[PDB]
Amino acid sequence: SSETNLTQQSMPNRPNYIGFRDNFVGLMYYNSTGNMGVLAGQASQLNAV
Amino acid sequence: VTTDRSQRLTLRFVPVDREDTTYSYKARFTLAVGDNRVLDMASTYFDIRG
Amino acid sequence: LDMTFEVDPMDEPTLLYLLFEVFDVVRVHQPHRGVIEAVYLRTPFSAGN
Amino acid sequence: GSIPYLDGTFYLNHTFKKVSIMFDSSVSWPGNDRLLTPNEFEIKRSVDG
Repeated sequence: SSETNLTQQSMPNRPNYIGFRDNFVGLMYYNSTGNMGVLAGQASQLNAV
Repeated sequence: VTTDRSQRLTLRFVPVDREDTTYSYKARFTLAVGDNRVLDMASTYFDIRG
Repeated sequence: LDMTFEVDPMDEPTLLYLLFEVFDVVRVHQPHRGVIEAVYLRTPFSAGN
Repeated sequence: GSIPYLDGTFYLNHTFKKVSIMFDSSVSWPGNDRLLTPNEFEIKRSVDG
C-alpha cells in the first residue's frame, strides 16, 4: 500500500470457455492400432473391428 | 493338406470368469474347437501379464 | 504419381493434409449365433499396401 | 570389415518392425484371416495392448 499504489488499474482476465468437444470428439480411441476397440464374437474371439 | 477357407492359425481366449484371492488366482475359459478342426493341446498355454 | 503444391509462406510449421479419396468398405457376415465375420477392402491403398 | 552380403555374418535383423505382401494390389497374402488380426506380418511391437 502507498500513495502511488492508489493509481493501479485492473483489467478483466480473458474469457476462457472449457468443455467437451463437439460430438465428444477425441474421448474414444479411433484409428489407433495401439488402443484398438473390440467387437468380437464370443467364443471364437475374432475381432470384427 | 491345407484348407482353401478363411480360418485363423492362433486363437486367443479371455476368461469367462476370474476369481482372485490372497494366495491363488483362478481363470476359466470356454475352449472352442469349431467344426472341421483338430486341436493338439500341446499348442496351448496360459499367457499371463502381471 | 507426382504432385506439387505452391503455398503461401507461414512462420508456423504446417502440414499439407492430402486425402486420396477411395472406397473404404466392409462386409459383415453372421453365419451362426454369436459369430461375426467382417471383411474389409479399401480399394486403392488397399491396404497397408 | 565383414561383408554381410557375402560372408553370412548378418546383423540388423532386429531392426524390422513389419512387412506386408500384396498380389495384384488387392489380394493381401496370405489373407484368409490367418494371422492374429492382420493383412501383414507384424514382426515386433513397441506397444502391446
